[PDB]
Amino acid sequence: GSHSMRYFHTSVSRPGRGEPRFITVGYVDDTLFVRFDSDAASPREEPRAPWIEQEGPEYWDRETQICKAKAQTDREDLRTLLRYYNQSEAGSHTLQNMYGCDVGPDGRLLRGYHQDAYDGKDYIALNEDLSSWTAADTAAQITQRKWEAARVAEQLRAYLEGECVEWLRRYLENGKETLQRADPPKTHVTHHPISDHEATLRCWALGFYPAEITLTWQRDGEDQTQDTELVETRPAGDRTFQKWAAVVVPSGEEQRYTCHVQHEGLPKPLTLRWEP
Amino acid sequence: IQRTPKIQVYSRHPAENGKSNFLNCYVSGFHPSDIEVDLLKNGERIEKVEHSDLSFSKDWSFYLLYYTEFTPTEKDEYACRVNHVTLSQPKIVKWDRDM
Amino acid sequence: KRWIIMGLNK
Repeated sequence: GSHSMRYFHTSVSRPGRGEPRFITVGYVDDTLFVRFDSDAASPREEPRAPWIEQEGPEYWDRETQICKAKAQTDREDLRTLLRYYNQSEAGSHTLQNMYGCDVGPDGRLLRGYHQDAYDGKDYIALNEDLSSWTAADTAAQITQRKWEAARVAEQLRAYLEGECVEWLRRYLENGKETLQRADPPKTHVTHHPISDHEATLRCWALGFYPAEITLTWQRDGEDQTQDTELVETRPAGDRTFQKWAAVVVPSGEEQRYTCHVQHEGLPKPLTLRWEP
Repeated sequence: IQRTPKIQVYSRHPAENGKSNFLNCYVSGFHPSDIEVDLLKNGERIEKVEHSDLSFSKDWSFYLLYYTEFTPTEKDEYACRVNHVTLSQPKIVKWDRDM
Repeated sequence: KRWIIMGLNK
């Protein structure tokens, strides 16, 4: 199937409490594989998946150097953005950045990403063409002008089309035991009385990977979109994910209800019913 | 802008009294990233609680998983207590083994 | 594998 690699970065200033905190993580698909935290005692890029541990010390030294450099540029940028937005040095502010690539089954680039936010709002993003920018406001237009002058987009495109794809391919092969295995959901339907006249039907999906999943309730073949409580897909803590969908049903009409489960680890989409 | 955290409290595996498990509190959809999260046993703060490294979703909002090993019982009550700038007082969500 | 670029500032 298709796959992705992403790096996420967050810098958060804390006036009066030292330099900004910097945290960056790397993922392949829904699997965390590297992290760096500026507040660690001896901050280094660290492995978080077994298949990356085999990379040699040259790899780890270089990835550490890149993270530390990003921490520094972010510190500088937080100061710059105070100027761009006419803000005081008193408050905490946040810079976020994500970049990476999606590849298809054949391993070719499907799409590249590089986008930034300040204080939780879009700041500047590389467009899908990997050659132009979208700036959210007049401050971000200053950055856009700088990055156009430094030919940032051309270098980013080179990375996204080159190393990003190539190393994603490398990781997928080295980690094929896990990265290329889908774990289907373990499913069940539970019944929870509310009152005389109604009860909750809850459809469970447990232990699945990757996170992408569709859980829907139907009443006599009709989608109960408006009346379904759907919790956010949540991590179990052991690579896998969990989710549930619930409907409130008039007691007696339970059999008019079926839960449907779609997951890439499922050959046929599943159909579940409540059973006492 | 400020975004208030969503909170889910749940176990890694189906809960069976007397069997070792993990208690999870997943906090998400929040901004800014500063947040206080505690796991409680019978109203009291659990000491050894670990958490994931800060990351974020497509809409830029943050998420974290806080977790600890636990062995649930019939009597023991567990909860997650969350404090954030968007909250006038800390929000407590009790563990319901059916959610 | 992270992207390398020099003194990229906003």
